[PDB]
Amino acid sequence: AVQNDEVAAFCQSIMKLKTKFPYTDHCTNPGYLLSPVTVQRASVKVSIEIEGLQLPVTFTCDVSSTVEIIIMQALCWVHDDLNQVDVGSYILKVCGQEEVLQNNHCLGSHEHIQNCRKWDTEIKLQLLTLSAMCQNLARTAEDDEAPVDLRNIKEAWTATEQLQFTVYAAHGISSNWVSNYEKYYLICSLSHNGKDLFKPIQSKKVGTYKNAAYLIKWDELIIFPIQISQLPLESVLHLTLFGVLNQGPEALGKVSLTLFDFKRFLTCGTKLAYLWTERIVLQVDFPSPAFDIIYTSPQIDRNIIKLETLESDIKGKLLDIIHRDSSFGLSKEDKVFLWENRYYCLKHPNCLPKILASAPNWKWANLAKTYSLLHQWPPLCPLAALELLDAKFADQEVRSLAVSWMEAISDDELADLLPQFVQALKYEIYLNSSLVRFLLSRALGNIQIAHSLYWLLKDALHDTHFGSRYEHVLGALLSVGGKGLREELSKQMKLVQLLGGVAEKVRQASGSTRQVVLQKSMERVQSFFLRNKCRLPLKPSLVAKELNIKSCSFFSSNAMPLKVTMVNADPLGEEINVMFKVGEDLRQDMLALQMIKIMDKIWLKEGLDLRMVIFRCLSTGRDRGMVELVPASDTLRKIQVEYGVTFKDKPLAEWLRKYNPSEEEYEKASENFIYSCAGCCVATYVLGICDRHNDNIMLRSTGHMFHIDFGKFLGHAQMFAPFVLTSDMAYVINGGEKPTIRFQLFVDLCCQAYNLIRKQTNLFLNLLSLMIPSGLPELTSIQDLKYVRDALQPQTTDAEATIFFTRLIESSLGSIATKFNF
Ligand SMILES: O=C(CSc1nc2nccnc2c(=O)n1CCc1ccccc1)Nc1nccs1
Repeated sequence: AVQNDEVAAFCQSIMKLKTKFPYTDHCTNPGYLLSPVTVQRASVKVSIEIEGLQLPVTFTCDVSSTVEIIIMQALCWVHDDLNQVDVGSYILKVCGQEEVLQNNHCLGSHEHIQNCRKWDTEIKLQLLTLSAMCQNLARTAEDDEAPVDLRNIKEAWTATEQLQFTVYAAHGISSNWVSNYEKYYLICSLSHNGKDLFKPIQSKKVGTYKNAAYLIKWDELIIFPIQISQLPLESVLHLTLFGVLNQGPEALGKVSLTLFDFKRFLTCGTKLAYLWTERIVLQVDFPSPAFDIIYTSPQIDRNIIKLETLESDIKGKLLDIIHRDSSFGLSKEDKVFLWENRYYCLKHPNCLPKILASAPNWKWANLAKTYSLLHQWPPLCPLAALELLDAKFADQEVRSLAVSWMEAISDDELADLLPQFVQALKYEIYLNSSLVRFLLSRALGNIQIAHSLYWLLKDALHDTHFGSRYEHVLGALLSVGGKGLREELSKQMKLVQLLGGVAEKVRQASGSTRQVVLQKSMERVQSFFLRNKCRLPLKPSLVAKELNIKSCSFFSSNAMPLKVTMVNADPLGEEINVMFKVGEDLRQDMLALQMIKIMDKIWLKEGLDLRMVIFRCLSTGRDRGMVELVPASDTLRKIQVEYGVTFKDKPLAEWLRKYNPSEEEYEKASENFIYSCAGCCVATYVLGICDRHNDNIMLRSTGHMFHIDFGKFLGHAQMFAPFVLTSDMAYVINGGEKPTIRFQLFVDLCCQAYNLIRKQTNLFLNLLSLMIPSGLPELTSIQDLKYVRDALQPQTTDAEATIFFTRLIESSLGSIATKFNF
């Protein structure tokens, strides 16, 4: 009745969000993906295909120069005078990939240019006009006009009535339940900011009702020692059903009711909540007076607190905690102090999460002072504001304000943070929030964000508690996306469903059968591509028209992953090679890759390029997805065995020399290793990945090292080498059997990198904190964050930290560590 109304009110606000995004505005409705940029605080050759010319013009561009001027550098090559050529209309796209470079960004900024530079591959672009550019994903006029398909009052603070409700009954219990369990009981808890207000109240233990084995009837009144006036707005009642077995009691399912609804009215009368195991209806009867109780916020306190009495004596302790890594591990006496001297910290905005976490309580009286500070507070950094969207800050005024600061973030930065933002929706108790409107707004204005949100929300649906919420959010995204986007995403969904069929069919056969099974199973995929051309879900810029069945294969390892080879719909493009894996939960692989990618962004933003391999991985359902295949790369295992057949101190060295024969070619390959290895060693330690052996590490022919398996992750239960540097690796780093200055470089890079991540301890702890609700196996507790914080040693300075990591490296070498110098 009220939840149907909430859904109605949601849709109408989404209908008026759509108004800000007309189909005519190309800015927000391009119809194509924008090639991503990562601002990085140098010459390259680019090869541009131009309409009319038989050969593409190849010239050297300044990496620093903007795409706009490179477009008319290319126009200067064809036209002696570019005054009648309508320079504005022309754009630059990557050859093969239906992604357009951003005109007002440096060429060096673009991820594609960065990648090409790393691999030393050719930058192939195409100069064209947006007329010729494919805009099939663009929204239409139809899409714009289309609708979205997914009495007397007492104010709360006066209400002295006690929070009580009678748990009445659960309906529709299963046959295997009445079999197993003898009696059932509910545990009722009341929380705000994700923390209990009072200890949970347990119900009486009751069997199924007489002459009705589908029903459990308690009909018991539960009374909490709290008045209605003491309840914060975002108060939530949790009910967990337990069942004591016949002949510890087991948690059958959870339910959460918000005590205040979306129009600030206290829940009255009978409320039905549905817990999933199978749909069980649980009835809770709240009191039902002749009057509606509404929540009203505290009266606005208007103050501008300016110059104040200052002391030196305590200012030092103040700036000590201001410049603390995070609000994690902050003791009681530290909080009371900061809270007292909060108005002095007005010149350091990024420490507001530290201040709000130091608040004595969120009592109605103490809110006017909190809101007074908040609405005179300077803007936070988007990445800092993330903390305010976590569980421990449920207040709407905090969250709404966190999202307003968040609006300052770029699409390109947001795109890689979306998993955390999707999880953050679980801490929004109301469907229609500032956060969901923010996400939907960005999705409308950027097709990469919309595309990413789709897959993330579709994975989130599998949450038994929050699956209902995400259903409405994804319905809003798909509706608002338009027919163009929808029809394309449908094709992508069908492709993965087909690739999924063959994947499990392949694994379910014998050795002989496997190769024939694949060739036969792929016929149904061949059929798909004859009636449609599909964009690759992993990288939707690539459009596959046909499958190269003769090139398709399986990787002979334990899940028997597929090697799907599709031919590009663009002849200027290159063949599409992706792996489709089934069985393994690729979400923790996704997180590891994300964390490593963010480490890379941090490093690059401080001018440290460790030449990291950053490959994609997408979960396209439960325990299945596709992984980007890095070309001309093998595992250290295969390298070690193939060149142990032919010495046994230099198998990697002689592998790199095979593909890099000249002195300068081997030099650049050895150098690539040094940098990439340093980055891997740092990442291995900080994220705690102790399953790093010859199979789990991979090496590109260009010299770049990278991890592939992330089964062990946040496993900081290690006995006192985190990472391993074998004699093979050391030989490549040194360029010899005796230590050189190249090892000093490796050690310098490691420590320098380590420290740049230590500087962003807060970000990493926030990013890992927000992924705890995901259900990833290692990430289950805040304690699991402490392990990462301990690895980052925020207490120590860069001097001591360098000494620590340098001792990690000396330990890493192990037996052969004797040869090097302390
Ligand atoms: O050349 C390769 C590299 S093999 C690989 N690359 C990866 N790249 C990124 C992430 N994960 C992996 C990965 O798991 N493997 C397979 C690991 C393996 C190795 C030997 C036996 C069983 C399993 N791919 C191709 N590009 C074009 C054609 S083929």
